[PDB]
Amino acid sequence: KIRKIAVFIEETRIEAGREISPPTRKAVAVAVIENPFAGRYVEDLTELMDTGAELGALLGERCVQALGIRPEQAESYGKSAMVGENGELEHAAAILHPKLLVPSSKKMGSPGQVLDVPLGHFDGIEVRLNDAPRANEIMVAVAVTDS
Repeated sequence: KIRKIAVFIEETRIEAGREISPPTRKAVAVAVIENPFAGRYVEDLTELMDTGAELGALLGERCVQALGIRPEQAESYGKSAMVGENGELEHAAAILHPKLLVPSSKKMGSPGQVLDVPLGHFDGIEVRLNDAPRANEIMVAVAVTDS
């Protein structure tokens, strides 16, 4: 149930007043999905763990494709999830449970709020989408840095 996928890349060529050559780069891939447990009180979150496994792989691959690198060339990784208002924080936990240690963060939010994705070699990258996550959604992110 993926409504939107978004990929953000950032290249830094000058930092602390110093020319960074080659530029250092960060990428983050984000998916907006329907939370099957929105509006509900459930204990068995298997369905979100299985969905998270596939998303991590999908978003991790989008990151490396965006940076045009092989996965072994990545310096840092991280992942986060923001649950919409009719979900629970445990839903974000579940979605982040499977392995892609890699830092992760979970938050509750609303459309347009910024999610900070940690980067463990914490540093980080901010992501947002103007219209996500809606109350019945989850916004999941995977980030990778290069160089």
